[PDB]
Amino acid sequence: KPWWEDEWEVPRETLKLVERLGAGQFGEVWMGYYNGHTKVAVKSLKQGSMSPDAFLAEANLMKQLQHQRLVRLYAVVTQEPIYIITEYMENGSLVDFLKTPSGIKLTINKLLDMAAQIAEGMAFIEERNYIHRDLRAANILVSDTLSCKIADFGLARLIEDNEYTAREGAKFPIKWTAPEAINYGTFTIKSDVWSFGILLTEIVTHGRIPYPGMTNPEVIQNLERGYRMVRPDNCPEELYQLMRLCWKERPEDRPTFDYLRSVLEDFFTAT
Ligand SMILES: COc1cc(Nc2nc(N[C@@H]3CCCC[C@@H]3N)cnc2C(N)=O)cc(OC)c1
Repeated sequence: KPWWEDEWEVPRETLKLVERLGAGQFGEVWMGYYNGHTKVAVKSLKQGSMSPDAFLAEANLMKQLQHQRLVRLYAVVTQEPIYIITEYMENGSLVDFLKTPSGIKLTINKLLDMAAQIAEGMAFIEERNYIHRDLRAANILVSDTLSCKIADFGLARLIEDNEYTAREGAKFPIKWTAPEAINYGTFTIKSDVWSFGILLTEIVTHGRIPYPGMTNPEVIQNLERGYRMVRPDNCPEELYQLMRLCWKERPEDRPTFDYLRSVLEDFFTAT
């Protein structure tokens, strides 16, 4: 729909940007208010840094992926500087939250609760025939009620035929990305499952970097030998064995997100 018919378009005047939360090569992210009263996150595109069509692609995707467990598109402003406005998440990124005094005090019960919320959002993505491709604790956001939502849909894609193949100069975070995606550029929902196992290590270590004391070449080398990440300190063995299922060698042998959600809810209620 053109901007004058798009239900998501709002006049820029409806927005007041209050506090800058981040800034990077491609723009800034602010906390602001819509129509005086409603707190929102506003992402602005730095003109020239990247295509406006490329920037807005993220918003268009979020229009197709609406669920309680996913950060919700609020609005767009499609005149320069282009804004994407989203649901504000008061405790920020999970990777950051788990290091704060509140995050530090969480019991394993609550960490298992949050893991299940994340699996629940990923089960919706899976059911809709999407993949995320950037699943990691930096891209989970936390609410003021300590519930978690999936965020950052820039790499997210509709799957037509089970798999998306990236450019052959395309580069991904080695520690979080499935071998088949690093090696062949081939991504499926089973690649997100691998990433989810790595995300579980970040939850249990309160946001530590995966594969402690290893470089990327060393991670690749160990994986090809058949090793997986060493048991993190204070990780319940049940949770470690669930991670190992996510890291099965064949993508098709890895579990579904619906299964993962089910198991983690059982771990939670039993703790
Ligand atoms: C200081 O970082 C905070 C961020 C947010 N919130 C958000 N940050 C988003 N990106 C940031 C970019 C730079 C890196 C941090 C974030 N990922 C994206 N979206 C939201 C959102 N929908 O709320 C809330 C906060 O309150 C405690 C602190």
